[PDB]
Amino acid sequence: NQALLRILKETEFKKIKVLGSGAFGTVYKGLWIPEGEKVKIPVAIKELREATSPKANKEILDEAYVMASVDNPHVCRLLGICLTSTVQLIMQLMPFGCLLDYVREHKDNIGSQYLLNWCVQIAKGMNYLEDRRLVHRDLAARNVLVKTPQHVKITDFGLAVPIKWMALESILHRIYTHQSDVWSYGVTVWELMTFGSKPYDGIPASEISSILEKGERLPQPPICTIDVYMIMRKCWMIDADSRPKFRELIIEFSKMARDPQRYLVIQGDERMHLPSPTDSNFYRALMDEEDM
Ligand SMILES: CN1CCC(c2ccc(-c3ccc4ncn([C@@H](C(=O)Nc5nccs5)c5ccccc5)c(=O)c4c3F)cc2)CC1
Ligand SMILES: Nc1ncnc2c1ncn2[C@@H]1O[C@H](COP(=O)(O)OP(=O)(O)NP(=O)(O)O)[C@@H](O)[C@H]1O
Ligand SMILES: [Mg+2]
Repeated sequence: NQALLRILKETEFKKIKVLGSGAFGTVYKGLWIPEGEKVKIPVAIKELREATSPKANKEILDEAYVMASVDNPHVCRLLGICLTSTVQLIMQLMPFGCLLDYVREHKDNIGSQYLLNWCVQIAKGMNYLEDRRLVHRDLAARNVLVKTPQHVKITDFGLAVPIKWMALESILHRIYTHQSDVWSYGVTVWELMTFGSKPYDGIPASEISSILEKGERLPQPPICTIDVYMIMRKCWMIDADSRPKFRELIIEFSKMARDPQRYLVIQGDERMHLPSPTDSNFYRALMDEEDM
């Protein structure tokens, strides 16, 4: 259990390049230098923005042991931690980056088979987190990492502000449940189907709470048939108990992924690279050897 989180010494890893930043910290590409070795192993390091006292460090550690204990092909795992004045967290480095950047940079080359499978895989990861009594609380395309173009994994979940991803009851009452996570999942699917559009673009965050109670929702993505948009809309129902369950969303997107051209309308979809077996084996042997 506690063997799943490696406590690292400052002297055995090095930050080498900034990857990006978010609400809680800054992510670096870094290098692990095993003691007694000459090799340098790439890692991703998140340094927390606010220095902490050893008293808050107990809380951070308590949670780190949980994030190091997840084991599902579609959920990322915490690997290590270094408790400096500002805490540094270590996980596997995903050279392809997050799914949001991936769909933005490939807006004109992503076919429906990929999009629907990503939706399946994200739902699978969220379903595993629910089975483990874990609520994500910040699900968005930016917190889905691309291991290979064929394999995405959820990151940066937790235990107990992105207003535009949050369920209405989260905005108003600080209520976060698995059903509010289903709301955020709906927005994430919308980001993918719009190839990374900003949700409610230009609407001030102060006024999102109002327009949701008045019944507006994110618009139907241009490539979406009504069958797909109906799923997104059910995720944004005000009564949290009416939203689909992750178990149901897996089944639904798996059905659609068996005939992706019936449910997503993409120009050039017939010419788009579909995940070939030869390409799948190659990718897995170089970057992705886990069971899946
Ligand atoms: C009340 N006060 C104010 C601030 C409080 C606070 C409490 C807890 C934590 C905390 C603890 C453990 C964590 N464990 C992992 N992670 C993810 C992660 O490291 N991401 C990465 N990206 C790249 C490299 S590492 C991650 C990675 C993989 C799967 C899930 C989650 C965390 O963010 C994480 C975490 F923020 C931070 C701050 C403490 C005191
Ligand atoms: N393990 C990783 N490998 C590669 N890139 C990563 C990894 N983890 C995070 N990133 C990237 O690091 C950048 C910042 O991530 P992070 O600091 O978690 O913020 P965010 O998730 O983008 N925003 P926020 O939700 O507010 O925290 C993004 O470009 C991520 O895609
Ligand atoms: Mg993140």
